[PDB]
Amino acid sequence: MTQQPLRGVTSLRFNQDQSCFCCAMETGVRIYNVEPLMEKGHLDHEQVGSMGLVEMLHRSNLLALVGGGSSPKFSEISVLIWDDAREGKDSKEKLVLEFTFTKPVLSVRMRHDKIVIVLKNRIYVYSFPDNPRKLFEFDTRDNPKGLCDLCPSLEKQLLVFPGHKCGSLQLVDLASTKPGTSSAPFTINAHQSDIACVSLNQPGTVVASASQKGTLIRLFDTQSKEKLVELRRGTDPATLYCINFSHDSSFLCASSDKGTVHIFALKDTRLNRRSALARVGKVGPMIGQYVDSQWSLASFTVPAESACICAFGRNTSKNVNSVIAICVDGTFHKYVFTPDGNCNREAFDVYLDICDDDDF
Amino acid sequence: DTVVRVEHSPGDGERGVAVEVRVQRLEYCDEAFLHKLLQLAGVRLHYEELPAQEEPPEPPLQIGSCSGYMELMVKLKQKLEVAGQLGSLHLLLTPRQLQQLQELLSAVDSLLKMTLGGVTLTLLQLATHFFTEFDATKPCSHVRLTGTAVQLSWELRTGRRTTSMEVHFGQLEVLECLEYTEILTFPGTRPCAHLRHTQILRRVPKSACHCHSELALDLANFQADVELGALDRLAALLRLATVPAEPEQQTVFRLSAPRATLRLRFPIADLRGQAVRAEQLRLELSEPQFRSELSSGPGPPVPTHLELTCSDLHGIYEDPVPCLRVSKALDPKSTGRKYFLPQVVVTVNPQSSSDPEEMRTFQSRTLALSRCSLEVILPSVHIFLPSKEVYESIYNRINNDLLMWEPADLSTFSTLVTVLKGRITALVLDMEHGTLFSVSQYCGQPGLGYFCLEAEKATLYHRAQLAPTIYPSGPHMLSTAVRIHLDPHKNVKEFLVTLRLHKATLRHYMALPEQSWHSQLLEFLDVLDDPVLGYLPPTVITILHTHLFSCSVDYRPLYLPVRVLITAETFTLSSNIIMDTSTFLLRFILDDSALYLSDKCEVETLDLRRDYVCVLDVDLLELVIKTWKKLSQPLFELRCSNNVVHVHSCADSCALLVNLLQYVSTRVVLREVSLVWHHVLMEIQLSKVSFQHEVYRPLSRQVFIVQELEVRDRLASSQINKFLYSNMLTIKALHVCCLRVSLMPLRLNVDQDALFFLKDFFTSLVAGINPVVPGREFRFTSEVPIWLDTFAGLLIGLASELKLKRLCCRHGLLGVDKVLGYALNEWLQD
Repeated sequence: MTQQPLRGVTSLRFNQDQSCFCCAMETGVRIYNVEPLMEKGHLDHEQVGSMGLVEMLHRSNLLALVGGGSSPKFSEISVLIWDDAREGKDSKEKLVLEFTFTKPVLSVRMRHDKIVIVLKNRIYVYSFPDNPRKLFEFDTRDNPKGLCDLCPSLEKQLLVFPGHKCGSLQLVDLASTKPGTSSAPFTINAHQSDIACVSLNQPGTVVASASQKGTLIRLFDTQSKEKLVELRRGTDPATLYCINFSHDSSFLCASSDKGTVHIFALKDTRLNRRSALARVGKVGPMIGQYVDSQWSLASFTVPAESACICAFGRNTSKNVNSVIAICVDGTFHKYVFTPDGNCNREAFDVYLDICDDDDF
Repeated sequence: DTVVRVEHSPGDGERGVAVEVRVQRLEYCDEAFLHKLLQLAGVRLHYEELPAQEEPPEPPLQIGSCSGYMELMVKLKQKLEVAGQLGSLHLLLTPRQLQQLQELLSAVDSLLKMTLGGVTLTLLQLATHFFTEFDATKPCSHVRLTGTAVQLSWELRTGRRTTSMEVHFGQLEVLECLEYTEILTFPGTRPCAHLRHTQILRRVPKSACHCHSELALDLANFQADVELGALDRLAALLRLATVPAEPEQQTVFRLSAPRATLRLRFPIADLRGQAVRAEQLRLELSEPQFRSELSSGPGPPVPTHLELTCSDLHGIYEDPVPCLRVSKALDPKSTGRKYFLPQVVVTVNPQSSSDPEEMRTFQSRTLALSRCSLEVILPSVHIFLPSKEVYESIYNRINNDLLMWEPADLSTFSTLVTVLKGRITALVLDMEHGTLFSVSQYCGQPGLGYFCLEAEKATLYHRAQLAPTIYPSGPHMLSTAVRIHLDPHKNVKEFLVTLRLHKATLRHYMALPEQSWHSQLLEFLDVLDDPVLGYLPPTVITILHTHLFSCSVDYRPLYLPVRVLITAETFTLSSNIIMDTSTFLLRFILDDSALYLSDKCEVETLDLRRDYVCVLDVDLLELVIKTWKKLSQPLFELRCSNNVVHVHSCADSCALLVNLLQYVSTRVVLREVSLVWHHVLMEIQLSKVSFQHEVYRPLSRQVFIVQELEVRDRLASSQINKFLYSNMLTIKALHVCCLRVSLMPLRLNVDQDALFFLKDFFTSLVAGINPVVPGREFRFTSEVPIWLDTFAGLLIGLASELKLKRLCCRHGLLGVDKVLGYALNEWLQD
C-alpha cells in the first residue's frame, strides 16, 4: 500500500548546509528558506507536473528534478536539471540538462563539482554543473530507499552508501579515485540488519548510520574506520526517516515513525542521558552493552503519522541551539534546546499554507 | 294536282341506316336536259337499322323532314350535274364508322352539283332535323358544318369513287360532347375559306372507311379560329367517337397561308379561369399552320405529327403583352440562298408503346419515348414586345404553367429549344447557339430527368449604361447540365448541379458596391416557383458541384484598382455538402493559380506585358472549409488547410504590391506561409506556420507557432543560409501579451553579400511604398544562445559572440517601444 502522499508531499530534502529545504509534490516543487521560514519560489504543475524527487544545489538556481506521483510530465528514469536563473518564455528553456537511465531514480545528491544519481542497485557519479561526464559507477546491494550521502566539503569528496554485506557501509573518496578506475570502496560493518539512514558530517570526518531496527545510531571515524560512539534512540524498534549532524558536528538529530525527534551531544557526550543501571556499578558479566549506551540529551514530539526530516538551525546564542522538523503533512516545527536537556517549541507553522507574500 | 308517286324503293339498306328514298310532306308536283320540277323534301336517315333488330322500340332521333325542295332537278341521264334547292342531310349517327360504311357501300362517273345554302350538319360522334331544315334553307354537342352560302362543287369522280369537293366557304365546328370550351372556326369568304376535299370514304384513295382524305385546305385570308379550348379534346373525339360531357385512312391535313388569324390554347383535360398552361396564349394573325395528321383508330400505331412554320409571325404569346412578339428570323445558314424560320413541332407516340454528346444523346433517347411533347427551332427570334419582362413574366407563366397541363397521351415526354441568337429584353443576353431542355419520368420512374442548358456567350455586359465588355480572352459556356433524382415518397427538392462556366468572367459588380451584381441577384434569383397542381412546393435544398474552370478574373472594379490580373485555372467549388444549412463542406481544390500586377496604382496602367510579372502564385490551395454557421464547435471554423504559397518579387514589385493593398472563430490554417524566392533573388522559407488565430490563449491565442521560420536568405544571396528572426519557433505565441523563441543551435549567420542590402531593400520599399508609418507581461525572450557568425555593421565586422536576452517580464516593448526594450542595458560576448 503506497500511502497516498499526505497533502500531496512526495519527498522532502534539506540542501547541503540545511539552510533551505525543497518539497516535491503532486502539484510540482516548492523551495523554502528555513530561518526565517519563507517560500523562495515554486514550480507549478503546469511547468513540471507531479514530482517524485527534488534536490537543490546549495543556495543556487540549480535544481535536480525527477518525475513521479500521480500525473508526472517527466519520466522517473530521467534526472532533469532546472536552471531557475535562465530567462526564457517557455519553461522548457529552463531545463538545461537531462540524465536518462534504464531504471527508476531513487535519489539524487549534489555538491559544487558533482551530481550523484542513485538507482536500486547502482550509483552513478558525474561532473557537474560544467560539461557533465560520467566519472564513476558503483554497484550496491538492494538499495530501495536510494540511501546515499555526499560530503559537501570542498576539501573532501567522500561518498557513502549501503555496502554489499547486510548492515555494512561503503565509503569512497572520489578525489583519490582515478576516473574510470575502481578505487576499492572501504567497508564499515556498521549494523547486523539493513541500513535505514546514513549521513556524513560537514567535513566528512564522521559517518552516522542507523539500521531498520532503528534502536541504535552508530558513528564511525571515516579515516580510521573506528566506532566513535553508539547512541540509543530507544528500547523499541522505530523506522528512522532522517539523521543529520549540526554544522559544527557538536550534535546529531534523528526523526522516526514514533513521532519523536531525538537530539544527541557528540562533542560533549556527558550531556547525553545514561541508563540508571550504569550507576549501579558492574553487577555481573552480561549487562555490558546496555550500560555503555548513550541516550538523547533532549527530544520533542511531532505528529506521529507524519514522516519528517530534521536538521539544526543557525545558532541563535552561545548556549541555545535549534532543531527544525519538516513534516510531510505540511507542518514546520522549530525547537530550542540547551545543554541541561530543556527542549521547548520556539515556532510552529504550516509551510504549505505560506503563500508568496505578493503583498509588498 | 299534287301527284305523290314516290316512296321507299329497292336499295342497299345499310346495317345502321335504312336505304329508303322517301319524299315526305312534299307536293311532288311533276309538270338531255330533262327537268321534272319536284320536291324531294323529306328524305330521312332515320337509321338505327342494326341495333336491337332495327331498334323498333326506339327509332333514332336523327331524322329529316322537309330536307330541301331540290325542285330544279337539273339535267338527266347520259356528269349529271344538278342545280338544287337542297344541300345535304346529316347522319347524326357515328360519322366515323357506321355512316362511313353506309356511304362506302352506297357509292361502291363524274357527276357534279351546285347546292344553295350549306345545311347545318350535326353528325355527333333533332339536331339532324335542324340539319334537314337547313337543307331546306339549302353550348356543346353542336358540331356544325354550315357554309351559309354553300359553294360546294361535288366533283364526285366515281371512277373506287375517287371523289372530290371544292368549296368557297367554311363551317363553324364547335366539336364537343355527344363554357365555350371547343373550337370556334369561322372561315368565310373563295380563298378566304377554301374548304377542299372534305370526305372520300372510297377504297380508291386508301386501301374507318379507307378515306385517305387529304383535306389540304389552302386558304390565304383571316379565317379566324377565335377560340380553341383544347388540343386534346381533339384527339379523343377523333380516335374515339367522343367521351366529353357538360364539364385504314391517313388523314393528311395540310394548311399553308401568309395570313390566318388564330388562337392556340393548351390542353388540360380532366380525362387526360381556364386551363393553367399558357394563360391567354395567342398565335394571332400568324401563318395559318396548325396542320395535323391523324387516324380513326384509338392509340395510333403510327406516330402523330403536328408541324408549324412562320417567317416573322406576330404571335402575341401569354398576353401583359407577348413575352416574344415576332419570329424575326433573318438567319441564312446554307451555301444556297436560305431564310431560316421558326417551327413548333409535336410528335405523339402511343401510350405503352412496345455536354455536346451526353446532354444531346440523353434527351434524344428521352425524345424516342413519348407520352407528350413540345419542340421549337427559333433561329433568331430572341424577340420580346416593348411591354415584356423576362425576369418576371416568363417566370410567372412559362415556368409555372409549363408541365402541369395534364401531360399524358396515347408522363414521359421531352422538350427542346435551339437559338442562334438570343435577346433577354427587360440584361446581358450574349446568346448565340443556345438551348433549353426538360424531361419527365426518365425510363418511366418518376423523379428521374435530364435538365440541361448550353450556349457560347461573351461573359459580362452591364446595363443601365454601356456594357462591361468582359471576356477579351471544346466545352461550351454555361453548360448547366444539372441532374435530378428526386423521390416522390421523400417529397423534397434535390439538385445535382454540374455547372460549367468555361473560360468565362462571371463578375457583375459594376460600381464600387455590388450594384449591377445587386441587379443580377434581383433579376436571376428565383427558385422554381411551382404553385401548379400536383406539386405542393417541395422544400428547397441545393447540393452544388460547380466547376468554374478557367474563369479568369481581371476586371474586378473598386475605387481605384490598377488593371488587376488574377489568372485562376480551376475554381472547383465542389460543395459535396448542403450549402443551405449550418454546415457546408467546400473542397476548393484549385490547380496552380497565379497573379500578375499592372503598372501604377492610379487606375490608368499600361505596360509592355499586361500579363505582367508574377507576384504571388499558388501551387495548390485545398481550402476545405467546414463552416458551422473537423469537429470544431466554434462558429465559422474556416479551416483553410492551405498547401503552400510561393512568392517571387523584386523591390519595386513588392513595394507596388504593398501600395496596391494599401490603396485598394477558429481559423486553424496549419498553412505553409512562404517558400518565397523573393531585381533580387533571396530564398526565404516559413514551413507549417499554424497561425490558428482565435483558436482558443483565452482570447485570440493567434499563435504563430511557427514550426520552422528559417530565413533562408537575404541580400543578393539566393542560396539558403540560416538566418532566423520541429523548430517550433513560436515567435508570436500570444495571449491576453507574450512571445518566445526556439533556442536553435545557430540563429544569426550574417556574412552573405550585404547585411544592409535588406536595409536598401527597405529604402526602395519606402520609395515604392510611399507611406511607411511604422519606421500579461511580455517575457519577450530571444531565448537562443545565439551563435552569431550599427548592429548590422557589428555583425558584419564580427563575421557564441552574443547571448539570449531572457527578458522575463521586462515589458520593454509597447508595440512602438520594442526597440526601447531591446536597448535595455547592454550585452556583448566573444
